[PDB]
Amino acid sequence: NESIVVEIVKLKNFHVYRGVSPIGVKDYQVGQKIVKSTSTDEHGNPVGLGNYDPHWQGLYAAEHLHHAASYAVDNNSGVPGGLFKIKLPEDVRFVRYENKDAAQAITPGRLYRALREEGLIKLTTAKELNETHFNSNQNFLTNELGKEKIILIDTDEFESFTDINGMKIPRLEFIIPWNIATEQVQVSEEVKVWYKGRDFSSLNAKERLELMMKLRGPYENDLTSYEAKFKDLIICRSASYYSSGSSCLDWEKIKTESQRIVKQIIEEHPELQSHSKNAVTDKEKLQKIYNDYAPKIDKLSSLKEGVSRATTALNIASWAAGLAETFSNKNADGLDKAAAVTAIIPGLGQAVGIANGIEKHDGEAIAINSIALSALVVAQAIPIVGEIADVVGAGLILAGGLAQLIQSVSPDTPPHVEPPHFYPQTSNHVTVGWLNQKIDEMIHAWYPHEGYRSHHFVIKIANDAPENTTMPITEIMAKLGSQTKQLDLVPERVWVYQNNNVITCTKQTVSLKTDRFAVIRPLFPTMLTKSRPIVVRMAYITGENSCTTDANPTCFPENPAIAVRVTPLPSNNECEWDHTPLHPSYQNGDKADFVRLGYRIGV
Repeated sequence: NESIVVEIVKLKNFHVYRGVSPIGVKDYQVGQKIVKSTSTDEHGNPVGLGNYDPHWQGLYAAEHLHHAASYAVDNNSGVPGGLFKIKLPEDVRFVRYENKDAAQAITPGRLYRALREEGLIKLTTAKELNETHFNSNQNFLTNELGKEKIILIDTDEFESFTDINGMKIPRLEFIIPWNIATEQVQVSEEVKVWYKGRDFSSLNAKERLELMMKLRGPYENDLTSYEAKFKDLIICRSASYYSSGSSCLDWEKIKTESQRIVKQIIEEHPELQSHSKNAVTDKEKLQKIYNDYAPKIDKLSSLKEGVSRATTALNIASWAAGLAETFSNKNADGLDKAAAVTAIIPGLGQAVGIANGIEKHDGEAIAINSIALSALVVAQAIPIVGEIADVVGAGLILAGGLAQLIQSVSPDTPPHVEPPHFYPQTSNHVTVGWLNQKIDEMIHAWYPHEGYRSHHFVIKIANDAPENTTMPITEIMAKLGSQTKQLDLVPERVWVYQNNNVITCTKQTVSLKTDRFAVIRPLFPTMLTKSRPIVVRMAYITGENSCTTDANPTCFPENPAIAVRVTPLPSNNECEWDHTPLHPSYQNGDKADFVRLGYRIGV
């Protein structure tokens, strides 16, 4: 009856993983039962309970270690916390469900009806516990499931991308009710703890940022290593069901080799040891620098003779000359390392060549050759990046950032096909659209009852964009309610996914005049390519003020929308946040910094 597929799952691996924010590290002690967080934020909202809606509160665990590691940051500041392996009880029932209703998202009443129809609800009749109890908050979904000793396995409305061959790596999330978690779930291992401080809530906003700058380095390297270990085992090992015969590359070695070669070839030629006062912006001079040292980089990179370099003198020089224009109006004392790498994404695909894909023969040498050549020439065009605080050289930050960007899009594995989308909008060669016409474009604030709401949209390179277009995805905004109990963000459920990785993001609510809105920013530079589209889940809770109590009810926020920024964030903005792209008067276009995607909110 209820278009939901329900399956009882027998697990083979009972150890799952949980990323925690700095304030939640104290709740996870190895060898102890899990502690349900009693901490609250400044508004009184719980932190670490899985949702602001009690129906969906629980211990959310990821099957894969590298997915959970992406969650282990403080939402507002991005300070990394800790990562833990936890053991699930074997005496309970694991129930995977899948919504097959394209017109309606999952609700507590729908799920419990589907579970009753399969003979899974043992303790209550339909008269004792049905939708009327959930709609009146007399009973809550996950708490009732915990008494039934049920752990939910959930894929939501978007699981993972399918590649061009038709292969889809499964993504599983465990929703463990808190009564099961605190009584039967144990912390098996402390994988890694980054936050060593005392009372994170005592820190003010300033010193939270200082802590993040100290810890973002180690956390980035651990996360990348986790994702590289998963890719090697599941996607690269030929004996794995999900292998495609790909020639996977050692991207950590590629980074260190590219950085060593750039440093050596720069420190041996004073011509390449340029300062900001004698930067080279002429395309012709930059082409000669390419052609003078490309044969030397060929030998140092062990590139086989006859194997084509994925770069050309012309494209690298135009890209570098263009970056000199945009970097020209910037100061070194206020330029972030991550901002510099994000700023080289525009134009990167036309010049580097391996951002969209790399050949399966001599690939490791081609990658080192491309990154080393690109970093060498760009270092001459924008020498200001060598003056950033704590950079040892312009060529080293450019080579390291380039290798990091290219590794993130996995050019040595098959590309991903974007899901179909609805009501698309396009700006600056970037298209966004809702994943489901009826579920995502129209949010019902009060039916079945006020509470948790989420919708998905996809980010992709536009159809008519030039080949190899790469775009920086630097910010995601979402309209919120101007008054309380209308539309508030649920940052625990905001979710960004690219390739097979979760993109770590800060989430914060900002108030400008009478407007409230969410600001979601990836913690590390994020590059959109045709091979790696991006899916975003935006999550909210509605309330008793979401709509009016009159004959023709209007609902708030009015003119709801999300917006994706596709250009580097400005270094010259007085108020840091511009609410402009969320306003319905905003015009999507060829040169717009944002692409705005509106939706509707009714009863």
